[PDB]
Amino acid sequence: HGSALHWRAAGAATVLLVIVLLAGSYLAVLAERGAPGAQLITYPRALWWACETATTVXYGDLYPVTLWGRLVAVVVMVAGITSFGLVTAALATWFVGREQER
Amino acid sequence: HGSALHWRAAGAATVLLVIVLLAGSYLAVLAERGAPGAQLITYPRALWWACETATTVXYGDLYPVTLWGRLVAVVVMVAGITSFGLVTAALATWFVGREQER
Amino acid sequence: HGSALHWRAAGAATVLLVIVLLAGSYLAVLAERGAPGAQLITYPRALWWACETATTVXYGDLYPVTLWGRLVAVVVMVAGITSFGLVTAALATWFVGREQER
Amino acid sequence: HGSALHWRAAGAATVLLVIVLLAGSYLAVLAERGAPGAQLITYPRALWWACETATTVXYGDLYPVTLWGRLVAVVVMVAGITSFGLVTAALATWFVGREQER
Amino acid sequence: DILLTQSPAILSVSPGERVSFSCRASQSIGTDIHWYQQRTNGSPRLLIKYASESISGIPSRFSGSGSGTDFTLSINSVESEDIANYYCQQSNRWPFTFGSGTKLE
Amino acid sequence: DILLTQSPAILSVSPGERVSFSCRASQSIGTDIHWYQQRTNGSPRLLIKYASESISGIPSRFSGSGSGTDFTLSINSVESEDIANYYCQQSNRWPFTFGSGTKLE
Ligand SMILES: CCCCCCCCCO
Ligand SMILES: CCCCCCCCCO
Ligand SMILES: CCCCCCCCCO
Ligand SMILES: CCCCCCCCCO
Ligand SMILES: [K+]
Ligand SMILES: [K+]
Ligand SMILES: [K+]
Ligand SMILES: [K+]
Ligand SMILES: [K+]
Ligand SMILES: [K+]
Repeated sequence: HGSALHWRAAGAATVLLVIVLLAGSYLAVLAERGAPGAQLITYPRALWWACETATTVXYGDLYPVTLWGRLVAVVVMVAGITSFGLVTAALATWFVGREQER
Repeated sequence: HGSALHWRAAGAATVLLVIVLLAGSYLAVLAERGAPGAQLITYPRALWWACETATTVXYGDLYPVTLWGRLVAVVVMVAGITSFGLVTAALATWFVGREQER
Repeated sequence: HGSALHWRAAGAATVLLVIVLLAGSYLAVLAERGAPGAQLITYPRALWWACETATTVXYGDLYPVTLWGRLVAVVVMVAGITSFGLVTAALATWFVGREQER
Repeated sequence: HGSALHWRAAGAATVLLVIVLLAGSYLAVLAERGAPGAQLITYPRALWWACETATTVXYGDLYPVTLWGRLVAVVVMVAGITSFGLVTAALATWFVGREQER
Repeated sequence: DILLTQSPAILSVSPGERVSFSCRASQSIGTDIHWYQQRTNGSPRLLIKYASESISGIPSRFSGSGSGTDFTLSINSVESEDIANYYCQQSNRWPFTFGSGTKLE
Repeated sequence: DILLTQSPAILSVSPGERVSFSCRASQSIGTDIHWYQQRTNGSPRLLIKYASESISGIPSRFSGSGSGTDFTLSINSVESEDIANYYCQQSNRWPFTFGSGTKLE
């Protein structure tokens, strides 16, 4: 399989990001339940929270208050930012190669 | 039309982003009305919401509470992040070509 | 003046960004005063608001409620995102040239 | 030490970012205490605040209200955005070199 | 923690009328309220989830409404099998809590 | 600033019962409340931190609960050494403040 590395890694980052979103949702709820006042405690809204966290939006409607909930959050942020950054890098590599040919 | 691919795609992403902002505004209101407590329910502020969502700002003044409102939100985020990332990639390609000549 | 284009443009974007932050602060207050409930109405906190807006942070402590305040906000977001994106593009061009030599 | 410049700088940015997060946490608390109503006043949550600030997430659960707290915040934002931007630039340089070989 | 207040504790109504049970939270909880029915010596049974969403198997005369702090469970045309205790429950913040309950007469 | 109200100022209880001290904040402070014990002519001593977290050296009969604005310090089976003044303290917003105190009898 000799397809462009930048597109492979971009695909890998996307799949991995989806995994992080699902795992993040699960682990956040597991971490936040048991803490009085915590709102990140049911899976559907936890997945929504993971999405806005990975994109860095966030709104402030949901967020973790525990140590482990916040650690999970940081992993989600980094994975999200890295993934989108890897797509941008792949796009640049594409454009650069095509401009040489042009 | 043989103008640089990176500038064409950047232009295309911009036009597409504007379309997403308008469609996102329309679909969010359509999705959020019918849900008690929802604030994303009139078009002018929905477009404002779409903008901060596409830029990842978010403020928290407005956000969707429904499943379909949140799905629309995710599309807006991704389209926004991808579009700005495509501009950055185009800028890099420009700078790289110009530094070779320099 | 034949210094690298990517560093010139990056410098230009920085200076322009500072101008946008100052002008944005001024124009936001001018736009938001007269609207009942508006909080973006004194210059010092307006500049703070402009900063988190240009960086896409956002906190939600301050935001515009008027049409023209929101338009000013969008300009600040775009200028901020473009500026940081231009720095990243300049960094890439630097690294690419240095890796060829290495 | 002749390893790729883009990976060295990326590593340096990461280490520096960690330093900024720790110093930012310390300086924010030092700045915010003494201001009535300030919430950014204990170190553990201050570090959490620094993280979401450096990633531009943000939630709005915590933010500075003082001049010096906000200045510290801006440094954290810029350091965060620059660091992640430097990683993306390094990723692009990697992909570009590998696509030439491919 | 979130306090849910059900007042009055007893509702007396003529067979065929429309009845409304009241549930008030000590703070805003969106639509994160669920309703249960418990008959004499029976286990609780879910009637309405998320304030207004209906459950399969539950008679159409049962409905729910409200958002924020004030929630209502309604029965259109009360009949004999509706005689029971009615509880609300919130899932907005940990820990989940229950209301004190309203008896139907 | 944040006002913490401890009412009543005096709790009288029979030896062996469960007692509950009340602490109410003028605004939401999450779980940022801490409890202290001060005996006659003694210095205050930390009993519970962050509303519910126990401290080493403190008898297991001491517990804490609550979040938002209403907080409770509880003693399971009160004994003679528990006779003292009890204070709550918030660290959510500057400046830190103290409650007025509740005496145990
Ligand atoms: C890094 C993710 C770990 C999740 C751990 C859950 C926390 C357990 C709460 O005591
Ligand atoms: C992806 C956008 C679809 C918008 C659908 C609106 C939701 C209908 C509400 O029942
Ligand atoms: C684009 C910036 C224009 C600022 C205009 C201020 C709005 C005047 C309020 O009627
Ligand atoms: C740039 C960081 C400086 C931190 C200074 C603390 C502010 C002192 C409060 O008077
Ligand atoms: K944000
Ligand atoms: K926010
Ligand atoms: K952001
Ligand atoms: K935000
Ligand atoms: K907020
Ligand atoms: K970015």
